[PDB]
Amino acid sequence: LAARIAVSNLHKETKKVFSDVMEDLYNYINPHNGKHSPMVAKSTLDIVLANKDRLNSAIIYDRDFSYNYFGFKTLERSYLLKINGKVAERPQHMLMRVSVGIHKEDIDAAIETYNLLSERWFTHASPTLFNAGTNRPQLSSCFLLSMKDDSIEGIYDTLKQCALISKSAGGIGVAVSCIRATGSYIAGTNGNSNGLVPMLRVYNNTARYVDQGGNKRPGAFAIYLEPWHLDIFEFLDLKKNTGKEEQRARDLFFALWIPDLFMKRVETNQDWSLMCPNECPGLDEVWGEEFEKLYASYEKQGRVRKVVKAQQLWYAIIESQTETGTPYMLYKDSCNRKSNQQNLGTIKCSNLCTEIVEYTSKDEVAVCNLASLALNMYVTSEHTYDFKKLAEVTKVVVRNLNKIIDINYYPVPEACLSNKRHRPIGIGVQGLADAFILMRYPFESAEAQLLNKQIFETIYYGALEASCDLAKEQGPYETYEGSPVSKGILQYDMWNVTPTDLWDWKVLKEKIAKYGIRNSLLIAPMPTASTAQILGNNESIEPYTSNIYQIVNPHLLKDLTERGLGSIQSIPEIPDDLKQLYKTVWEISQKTVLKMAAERGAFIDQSQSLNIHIAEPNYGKLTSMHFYGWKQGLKTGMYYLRTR
Amino acid sequence: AARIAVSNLHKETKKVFSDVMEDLYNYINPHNGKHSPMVAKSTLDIVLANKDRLNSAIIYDRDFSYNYFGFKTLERSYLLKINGKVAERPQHMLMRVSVGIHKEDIDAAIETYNLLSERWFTHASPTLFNAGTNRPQLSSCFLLSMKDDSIEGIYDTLKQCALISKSAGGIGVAVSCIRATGSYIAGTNGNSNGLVPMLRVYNNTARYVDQGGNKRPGAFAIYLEPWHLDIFEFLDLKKNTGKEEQRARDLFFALWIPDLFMKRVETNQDWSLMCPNECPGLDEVWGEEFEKLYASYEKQGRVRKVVKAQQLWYAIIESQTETGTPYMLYKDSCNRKSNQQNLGTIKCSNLCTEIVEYTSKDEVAVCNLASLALNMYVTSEHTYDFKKLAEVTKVVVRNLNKIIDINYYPVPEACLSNKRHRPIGIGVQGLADAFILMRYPFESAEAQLLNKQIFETIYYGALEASCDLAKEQGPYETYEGSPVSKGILQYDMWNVTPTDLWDWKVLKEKIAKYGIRNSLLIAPMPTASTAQILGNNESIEPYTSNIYQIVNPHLLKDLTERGLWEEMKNQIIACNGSIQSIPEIPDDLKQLYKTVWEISQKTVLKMAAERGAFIDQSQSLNIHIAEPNYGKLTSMHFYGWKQGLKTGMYYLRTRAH
Ligand SMILES: Nc1ncnc2c1ncn2[C@H]1C[C@H](O)[C@@H](COP(=O)(O)OP(=O)(O)OP(=O)(O)O)O1
Ligand SMILES: Nc1ncnc2c1ncn2[C@H]1C[C@H](O)[C@@H](COP(=O)(O)OP(=O)(O)OP(=O)(O)O)O1
Ligand SMILES: [Mg+2]
Ligand SMILES: [Mg+2]
Repeated sequence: LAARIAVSNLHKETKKVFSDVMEDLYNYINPHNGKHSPMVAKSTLDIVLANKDRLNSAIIYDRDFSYNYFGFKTLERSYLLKINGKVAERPQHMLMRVSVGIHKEDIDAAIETYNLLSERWFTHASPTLFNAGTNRPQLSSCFLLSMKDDSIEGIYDTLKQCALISKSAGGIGVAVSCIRATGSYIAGTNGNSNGLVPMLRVYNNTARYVDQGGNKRPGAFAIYLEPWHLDIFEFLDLKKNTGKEEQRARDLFFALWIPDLFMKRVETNQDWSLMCPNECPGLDEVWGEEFEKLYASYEKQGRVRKVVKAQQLWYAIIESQTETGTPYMLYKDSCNRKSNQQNLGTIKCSNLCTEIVEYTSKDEVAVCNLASLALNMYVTSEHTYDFKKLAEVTKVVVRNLNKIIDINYYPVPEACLSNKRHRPIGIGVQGLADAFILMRYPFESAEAQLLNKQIFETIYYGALEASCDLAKEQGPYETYEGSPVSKGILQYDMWNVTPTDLWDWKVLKEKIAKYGIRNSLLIAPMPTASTAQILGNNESIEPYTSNIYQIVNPHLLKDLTERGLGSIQSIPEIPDDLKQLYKTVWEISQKTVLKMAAERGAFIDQSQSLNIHIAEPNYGKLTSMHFYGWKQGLKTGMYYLRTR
Repeated sequence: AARIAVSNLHKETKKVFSDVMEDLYNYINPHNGKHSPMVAKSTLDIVLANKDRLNSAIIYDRDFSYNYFGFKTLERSYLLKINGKVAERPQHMLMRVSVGIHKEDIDAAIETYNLLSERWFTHASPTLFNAGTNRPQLSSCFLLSMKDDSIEGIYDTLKQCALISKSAGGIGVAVSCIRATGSYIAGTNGNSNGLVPMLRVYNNTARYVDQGGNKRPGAFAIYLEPWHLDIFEFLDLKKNTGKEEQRARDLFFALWIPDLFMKRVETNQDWSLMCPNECPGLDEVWGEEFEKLYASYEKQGRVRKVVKAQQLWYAIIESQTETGTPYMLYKDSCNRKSNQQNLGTIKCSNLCTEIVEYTSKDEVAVCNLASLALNMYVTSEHTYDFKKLAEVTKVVVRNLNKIIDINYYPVPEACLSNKRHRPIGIGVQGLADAFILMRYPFESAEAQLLNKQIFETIYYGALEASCDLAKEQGPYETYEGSPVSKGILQYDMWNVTPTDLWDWKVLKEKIAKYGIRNSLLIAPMPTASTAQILGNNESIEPYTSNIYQIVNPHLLKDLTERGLWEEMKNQIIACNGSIQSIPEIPDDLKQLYKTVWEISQKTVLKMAAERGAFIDQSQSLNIHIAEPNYGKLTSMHFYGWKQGLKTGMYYLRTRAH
């Protein structure tokens, strides 16, 4: 379209030779300073120059035209390096920089990755697209932290960490439940705590202050609170648009880290006890029956600051969700029961976008490196799915993320310790809805439903095989022995699911039992809000967003063209055949969505950034939606509540 | 009515001092079940070893010496409670405070107990709260410079603030090294948003972290030098009106002003705005050296915006007209006249604008504070007792020197700082009452001499104590190369020759021989609480009003005695604390009891400069103008500046505020 014209113009205004554009980037001198400020690492430039003919000549510049209009503009704004406000890099250079950036001296490996990327089989995360092959690169997306200690020293030490992580272009999930509550005694000053609200206001303004890297994208901290904490009612108010500034912190994000007992008590209309973690230590450090045991003993002991009806807190959760679409809902017990890191102690939160379930502690900060598979690329013109090709590419991605753990420059050393001990990674997807469309399957169709399982079966299987071979080459991760996986327990086992006959799990179990695996966690479906737009696919595991993005969806176009002929259910001309296929996210049952998430969930060792779209959310509809999700086994029952 | 209040407390409290101390220590939290001593084992132990001397040293009648409010303030906050029930009588408190400082030296402890109970001086609230206890943070003031122009150092300095406020310290903070809005950040390849959003983080930290249990909100004073590019926005931060992201209303604000700025305003020249990242080291030089660096950066084109000096000046006045801030400090006077200038450039003052101490990346300066009750030193003869002032100042000097050595510093950079340079801050209250006792109007030439001689005396006293301390213990670490070590005392630095009241020659012989234990001694602080307790006018301020409904004790007395004193009360109240229009009172007493609002501010400034010459730190000098305008405030700031003052204004006070 006009996409062609803009790409042609970029090609006019940039050098075509990849090693030359790389020289210009390393050689760059800042004109206000006169300082040599290379925009690429010398180490990378060296490897490139020693292999230039092969690398320069591997590049297929016609692939630059593969992007659509908004995809190309997005790259142009943010992903392609600028020498003095003027773009130096073509998309293809950027992808080959990233590729050598990850692979270094191994050109064979670098070209494999380059082609996979440039053809759009998968993509790496933005922080990796931005920073790979540059100096002291921070390539990770997700960070998780626990509040260090219930103290001014720990609060401010943890605040310094958020600041530094967020400068380094990372996102944050922070567990704050150990902080003592409004009204609680402080021996050190003979005073009374003001609790979480004003503490969080500091974090709030620290997020407003420290941009994520340097393109004006604002600090992003998700705050996690278990609903047994006394300050919960006020916490559920912090993001509301009205009220007094002292009672608010609207630039943060809010998640609940929810025990089973709470939902239990809500369903049965039982009483709910509110505690201070100082009066009642260690509730965040146990889960399930052990949590239930400790919680109940505390109530029996009178270590309770307020008893409220569970439906009263529930009602406040739902009020907050209707106003703000927040907080996010995580089931603490499902998170911990079905985690391959449970040998490490209780997991205290998820991350910014609700898909990472990794252990944290006062001296470990969870980190995750991310990548997403483009599931549309694996559909044939035959309307079969090429599961062999998916497993195959997945294995390359695992290899890629594993290498990044070792390359990365961590903003705080507790992040480095964490990643080096457990080697977790996070392979996600985008294009799921496109894959259904291309196989001619309505999202809600039983065919959709089988393909849903078999895709994630495939991803996990391939992911495991890759990590297993990495474990033969390099040894398993430090904390492997004692993990569920080290006992032949795999994710689906933990859901008591039996996998279809597509892959031979037996043989893979034997492989792992003999060699073990390199990475404690492998799969984690992230949002893909940037990289999805770049590749031109529906975000993530979301249903079809709409038939428009001033452009009509290319799949609907092609099909409507092949027949010779916003929602499309209103247009009488279009056959009922295609009306089913191209239902929007507003016209799909959310129950179904939760079932499918649970179903793919069995093959996902972390969790999934699962939005729920409801037009006109009410108490009735959210209550059933949440209980259905919890009862279905979800780690994350809801990321955002989306509405019109 | 105050008698009743005291005997009630005496009914509701154990007499014997040693016992009340036992109940404090042996205290168990009814909630916890935890032994949570409200005094420290070593201070209890000392008390019991010496309970006979100490118990019977206490004179419980002295408790009757407080007026109504002073007693109530004590009850509110200074007297320790066992489950919401005051256990301490004011004497128990003052004796605790005395053993808490002097410990096994009971001769010393009693000497200090008497001085305190008779109200010859007072220690600072911090010292009164925590002396003799487990967490004894006895100091009031802390000063800090931002550690580095980096997220690492912004957040490291923030924590320090946090820790310090928690332990009930007030803070002055220098923020000029922080790079300005729009400026390049190499390590992210993006651009800074400058100071405002940074201070929003500080702002909410001060809201969040209280001083003590009192529930006192954290008190941070942010200092900026007016060459910084973000100055107009800085000046808006405290304004009622405006978006929340452009405001930081819980902070306090001072300007750290070079002579150059004031010269360009007066000559109506252009003023250049700079970013410290582009223009490094402006806050690390003062005076000619600053002047030479500022200028050479202008010639180099390292300049982000040029404005008329006067445009910036107008904004400063606007800002003060609404909030009464920022505080006005003259950087060059502060540095030119500091005994700490051997250490390098001083970057800010404190919360209350009276201390001027060196800060650095490894040093957070601290001051321990005490005030002399100047009323006490007037004899029945209507003469001033300068020998008694000196004798008491020596004791105080010694107390604050001991305190340096026993204080719990909340950040190791304070510990380092105080132990290296040993600055103290001796201040005053009851200056207005001393003039009134001597029958001198505030503005009389008689008051002006007394002013000078009072402060001449305090300084001599303080120096002679610190010298004796240096004879005993050695001089302070960094004393050699200081002005005092070259024979240069504060007054030399103002080119003032002292009156003939004291023999400064002899004192310099002594100092030339043994040097001095403390690098700074004197610093009139605001005394908002302790003056209320002691029933004295605040600090160095003129008489604030004739009504507090309690008619001033001195007017009352003076009128009753002459037979001129009921309704008067109402008429003074309806003239807003003034007596200048009451028919019955002689012209005699009208001149004597002029209030702050009827006293020339130029004279006020003149008198501060004149005591100035005998104050090695600075002074919390408020300015009272009922109906400010631009010309009025301008001539006021220029006169103070040209008069050599270190602090030119603390708060602007007016009819409205
Ligand atoms: N001055 C303060 N203002 C507001 N909150 C405070 C203040 N001081 C402490 N807190 C909060 C922070 C923590 O949530 C809790 C304990 O803080 P902390 O620094 O450990 O006090 P502390 O150690 O002197 O007493 P304790 O032994 O009870 O913890 O109280
Ligand atoms: N992410 C950020 N968001 C907003 N301001 C920032 C950010 N990072 C730094 N700043 C501000 C804080 C400091 O005043 C100034 C320098 O920050 P700093 O941590 O030293 O960055 P840097 O070291 O990567 O770059 P440089 O070498 O230019 O100082 O910029
Ligand atoms: Mg503590
Ligand atoms: Mg830096």
